[PDB]
Amino acid sequence: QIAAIKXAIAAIKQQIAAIKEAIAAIK
Amino acid sequence: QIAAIKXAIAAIKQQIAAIKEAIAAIK
Amino acid sequence: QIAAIKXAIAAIKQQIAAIKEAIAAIK
Ligand SMILES: [Cu+2]
Ligand SMILES: [Cu+2]
Ligand SMILES: [Cu+2]
Repeated sequence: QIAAIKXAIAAIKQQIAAIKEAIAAIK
Repeated sequence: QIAAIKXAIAAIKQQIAAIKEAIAAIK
Repeated sequence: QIAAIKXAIAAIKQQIAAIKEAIAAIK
C-alpha cells in the first residue's frame, strides 16, 4: 500500500510538470 | 494515516483531470 | 516514509492551488 501511494504520487508529479509547462507556454 | 493519504490522493486525481480538461479546451 | 508522503502531498496541494488560479485568470 505504501509503495502504491509512492507510485501514484510519482505519476502526479509528472502530470503537474506537464500542466505547468502548458500554462507557461500560454503565459 | 494511510487511508487519509489515499483519500487526499483521490481528491488530487480528480483535480488533475479537471485541470487537464480546462487546458485542453483552451488548446 | 509516511511523513515523506505527507510532505509530498502538501507540496502538490500548493501547486494545484497555483495552477487553478492561473487557469481561472485565463477564464
Ligand atoms: Cu519514473
Ligand atoms: Cu470517489
Ligand atoms: Cu506548509
